[PDB]
Amino acid sequence: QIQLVQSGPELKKPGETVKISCKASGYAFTNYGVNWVKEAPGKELKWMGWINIYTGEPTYVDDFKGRFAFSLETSASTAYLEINNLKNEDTATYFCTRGDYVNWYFDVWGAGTTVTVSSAKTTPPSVYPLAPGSAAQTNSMVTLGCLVKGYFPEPVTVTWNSGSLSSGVHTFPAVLQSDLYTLSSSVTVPSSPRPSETVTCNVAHPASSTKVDKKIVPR
Amino acid sequence: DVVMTQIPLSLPVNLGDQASISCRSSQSLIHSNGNTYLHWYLQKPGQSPKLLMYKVSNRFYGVPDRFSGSGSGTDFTLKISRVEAEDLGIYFCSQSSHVPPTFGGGTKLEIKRADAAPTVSIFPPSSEQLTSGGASVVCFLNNFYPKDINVKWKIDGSERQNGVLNSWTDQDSKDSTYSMSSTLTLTKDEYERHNSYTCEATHKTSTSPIVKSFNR
Repeated sequence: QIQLVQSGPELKKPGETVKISCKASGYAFTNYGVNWVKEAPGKELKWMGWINIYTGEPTYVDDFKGRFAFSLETSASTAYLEINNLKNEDTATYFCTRGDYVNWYFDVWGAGTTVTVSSAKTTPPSVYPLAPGSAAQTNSMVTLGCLVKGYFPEPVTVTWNSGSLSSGVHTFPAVLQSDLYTLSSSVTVPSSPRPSETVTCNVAHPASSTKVDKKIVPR
Repeated sequence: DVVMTQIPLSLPVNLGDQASISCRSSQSLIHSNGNTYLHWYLQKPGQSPKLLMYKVSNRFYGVPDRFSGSGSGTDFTLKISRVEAEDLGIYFCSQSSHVPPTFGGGTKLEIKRADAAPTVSIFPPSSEQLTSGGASVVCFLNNFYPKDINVKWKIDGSERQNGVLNSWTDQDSKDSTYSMSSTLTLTKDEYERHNSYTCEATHKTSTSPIVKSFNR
């Protein structure tokens, strides 16, 4: 276990700053470069800049100058990236990675530090039930769902009958909708179970200390 | 910047098969020292890249014997030889022959499935939602294959395009299908004043679209 270890995820408001850390252990820190790589949602893996532990000199791909600042506590063997004037577009996962000097590849990658920057305040979700509007079944399964909407920050857990309906469940990835998240699970039961048999949906949103249960009852 | 592009975005494969992701360079990668710095990362879902191949054809410690590497100048190709559960993920091709080292868009290795058509379902605005004045309609397009699918909202006869918010599951590991879900949001008021509401799906398995609806 020779590895680069990085800080946990931050949650900031457009305008504050972050110092992400990357402590290397197991190898001669100064014999390798530390590079910084930025993974934005569905944008290229975007190289940011590199810092030389021997000199101490960073190089920034043009793009990240101005606000992004590499630094180093070599005494303690930890690279750092700092971003200021944080702005919504900086939401991504920053990875640090051991740049080699011979071969120029990146062989040990850090685990990545997700930085989210938003200005929602914490919001518990509204969870509406979705019951099929008289649309009488195609075959033999009936399909219900919970609309978990209006929440920040992620995560939100959704189970059905407290874990006991799992095959059949599909939960869909959260989407923004004016600063807050919206999500939806769907359970597909046999048609002999509903409405003969209770199907209820359980969303817990840890960030606001809330859990609701809704029982899908016909419409 | 040396734009790296790799095609195809997805590659449906059968475990058993050989596969071949291909990748290509805007400028060349033959360096002044006569050397080519094209490397290959593999990134497994929810994880960080792992080096597979450096300098076009040299495997990396540990990575197994199925990963032949190849290409030159400007077209390089990676070929897994008998795919396995183990090597499924996003394959990124990268260049360090120039600076700033740039990354290829990636190629998803996916499992090949007998086509399946979407079992679609439309759901109307819940009472509770309506009693605070917003009306999301919802349409789940479940267990289909391929991932390509086109849901439109025919909203009273005449189609609508605002407020649709689609979300998409990645390949379900039990039955290799995909499932998508579309929520069209509405002001309660607006809802109140329109009758037919039709979620609809253009997808291979029917030359007809699949249409489900509820009249208001």
